[PDB]
Amino acid sequence: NNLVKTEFTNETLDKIQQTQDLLKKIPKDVLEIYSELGGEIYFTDIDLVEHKELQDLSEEEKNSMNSRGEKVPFASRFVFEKKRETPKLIINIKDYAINSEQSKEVYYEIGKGISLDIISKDKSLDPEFLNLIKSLSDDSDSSDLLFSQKFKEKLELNNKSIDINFIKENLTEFQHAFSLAFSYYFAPDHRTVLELYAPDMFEYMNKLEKGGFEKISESLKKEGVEKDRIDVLKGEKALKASGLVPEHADAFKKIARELNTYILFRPVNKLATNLIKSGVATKGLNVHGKSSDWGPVAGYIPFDQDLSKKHGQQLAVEKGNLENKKSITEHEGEIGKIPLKLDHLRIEELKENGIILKGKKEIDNGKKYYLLESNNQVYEFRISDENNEVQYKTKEGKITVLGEKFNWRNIEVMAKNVEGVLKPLTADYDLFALAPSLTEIKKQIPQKEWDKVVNTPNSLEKQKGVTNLLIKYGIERKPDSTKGTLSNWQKQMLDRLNEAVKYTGYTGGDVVNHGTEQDNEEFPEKDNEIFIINPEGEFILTKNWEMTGRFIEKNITGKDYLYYFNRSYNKIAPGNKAYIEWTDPITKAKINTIPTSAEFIKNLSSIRRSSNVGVYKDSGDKDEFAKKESVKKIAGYLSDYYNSANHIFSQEKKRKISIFRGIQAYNEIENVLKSKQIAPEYKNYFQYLKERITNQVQLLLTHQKSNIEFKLLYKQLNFTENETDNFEVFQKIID
Amino acid sequence: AATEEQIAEFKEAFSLFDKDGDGTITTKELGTVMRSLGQNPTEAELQDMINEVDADGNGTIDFPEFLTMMARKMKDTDSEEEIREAFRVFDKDGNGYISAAELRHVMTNLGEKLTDEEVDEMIREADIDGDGQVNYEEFVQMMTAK
Ligand SMILES: [Ca+2]
Ligand SMILES: [Ca+2]
Ligand SMILES: [Ca+2]
Ligand SMILES: [Mg+2]
Repeated sequence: NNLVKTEFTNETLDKIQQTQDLLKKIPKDVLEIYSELGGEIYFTDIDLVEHKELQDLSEEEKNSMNSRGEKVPFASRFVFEKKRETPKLIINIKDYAINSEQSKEVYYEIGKGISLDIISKDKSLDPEFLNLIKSLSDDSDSSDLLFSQKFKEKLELNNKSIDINFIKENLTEFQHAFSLAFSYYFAPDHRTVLELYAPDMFEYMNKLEKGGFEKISESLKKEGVEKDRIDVLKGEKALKASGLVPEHADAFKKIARELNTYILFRPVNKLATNLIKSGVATKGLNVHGKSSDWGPVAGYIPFDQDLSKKHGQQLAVEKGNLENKKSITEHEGEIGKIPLKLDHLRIEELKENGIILKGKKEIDNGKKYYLLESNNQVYEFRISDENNEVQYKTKEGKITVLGEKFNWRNIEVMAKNVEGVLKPLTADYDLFALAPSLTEIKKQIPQKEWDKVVNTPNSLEKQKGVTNLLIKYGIERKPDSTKGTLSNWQKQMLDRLNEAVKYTGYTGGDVVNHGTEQDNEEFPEKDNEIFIINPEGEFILTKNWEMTGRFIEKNITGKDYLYYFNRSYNKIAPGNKAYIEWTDPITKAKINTIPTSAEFIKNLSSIRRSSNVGVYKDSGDKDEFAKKESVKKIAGYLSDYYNSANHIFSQEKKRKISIFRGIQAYNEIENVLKSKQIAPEYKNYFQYLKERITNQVQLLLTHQKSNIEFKLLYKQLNFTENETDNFEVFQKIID
Repeated sequence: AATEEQIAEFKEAFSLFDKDGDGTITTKELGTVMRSLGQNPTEAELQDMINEVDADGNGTIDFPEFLTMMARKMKDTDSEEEIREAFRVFDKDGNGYISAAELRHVMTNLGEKLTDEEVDEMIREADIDGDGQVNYEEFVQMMTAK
């Protein structure tokens, strides 16, 4: 954000030693008010006229009211403000004076003033009473009804009490006022003419330098960030689509702060928000049942699958039930089915939400049934009175997608064990990721082991010794019997999230069951929206799989918090064969990296398995073996690049010595790329490996003596029979 | 229980270094087969693996000998990733490259005082291609290499 661009350094000092002499005059912060509104100041040679590379038709002169009082002869000017968006101040000088009659340097002041002015204390916040009352020093405050220096034509209107009764009108007039006032106080000569012919405006521009300028230099600075930021709808505005339970989230708001770690959750279905507040235990890992979104069952995991979202899918609903049955047969005593009992609230809720219509009543065998309505067209539902259970049956004129037709049965849902009681199951809180503060993990490590690592000689090992620690205690994710696959602190954190929401008012055990979906390598999933309880309460909900990814890059990754992203990201997730994209730096800078021995051998290995033809076949063609032996060489040159003993050398060296190992390889590649018939599948790979080497070398080069382009430098090599003097050449080739 | 992918490589590389193309490799050779594949065992731990099963020319290990000898250190070692995450960690800016700047930085946060000398120092001895900065590749080595 360089604010002062000096065009021509043509003239020696004098030009310079005249511009500076000008800038040291203007307040170091009137600038910051300027270099904040996005402005820049241009000091050029003799461009004077429309000759400036920025003075061309854009937003020039529409209505005249220029220089202090008036004039307008453009061709006779040196100072100008490109008035419209980002204030552009452009000025110049010719031959050596400015003082004597500073009646000239006083415009580079107002001419400037018209920068901050209109957005100064005189209008941005609005014409704040501070100035609304400073404009009244017209003829009411002190016996100084003197302003024959800013209010001649547009304010010889003494017979008009100037308050909120017309000031809105000529805002610009009170600008020529904030300007020619700025110009005097800061003018290099007439500073007291604003202290004599003005009663307060001096005391104003003064308070201004006192601090006024540092003020807006902070409300513009603050708005600087808050303005262009990343949309997020914080506050209870998001906590609303977060699905989480307010008393809970608000409860969670305490831990983040305590341990200092972001907390991100996926979306907790609304039709479960309140079931959770109710007291309905959550769906752990043991159950692979499908939620539902219609009827009494809504938000519950019906043991009947043709009563959950998948209404019709004769297979997912088929193989759907099949899942609960085992969910029970496998984990019995903990997982089972209990009849649907919609309490009081729950109803008035599935009411104005639109899931159910409570109307007509009826009698059967002796009890009362209000009946429950829902446009589902193959199922009818009804709820008891004694004990508000619920029941359904196949409408008198239809069948069950699978092939069933039953009459009124109590609706069973899945329920786990909770202190010897089968409580109905609903949506849980699946954390999307826990972001502890790097500083926190330090607390995780046990002093003994950490101290034993810093008390080391080898500085390089003092790192390996450290990172392994940072991995050991803060990145490692072991699998677990119960809580899914997760970290170690991740667990504790995970207990403190429940013991947090239970020392409040929950009676369904724990509500966060498994680990951070960033470990759901198996069946990873992508959710546009993401709720995030900042390390200090601030509720937030991204909107894009990016905004999320962007939000995390901004104030998480690049901000000292330790975060790791889903292994299965960028690769194909087996479980669901899903491709989920996520900016990976290492991959961002692959384009320019000579690949490894193994990363190469690896890639072949991969294409072998596909077109079932390797780089080299198993035969006698001394042509084939030629190729085989040949990779064995690229598989060296590359290996030879990353040689650990490369340290006993020195930077400038390292680069070179490798720029060669590199070339050496780019060669043997170009070599085979010309040989026999290597399937066009490998053709490309190699085609790709080249660009790497290339980019990779162009780099090592534009690090030291840069001008020589790879391509060229190449030509110049004798890769014929001898390789000895070759390198010797290479040397000078770069001097 | 090496995945097939964990085989194609293990062979695609077991052969590439098999001159007299039969199906067994010399001692000196096995060493080479392992380096290339990232790994790089010691001068005498290269025996205990082969030395333990001499049903061949007493000093030659076939492929079913090699593939079934990649567990002694493999089905155990699942650390590659731990390490690739401990990278993006240091890589504090998103440049895919580390730098004394960030090393020292993150070094302190984990509670450790590094001297602006012994950092423009680590970085160095970690850098192999002299580009002043450590990329994943060398980061890997420094860490794993013993
Ligand atoms: Ca052999
Ligand atoms: Ca970096
Ligand atoms: Ca490097
Ligand atoms: Mg879950």
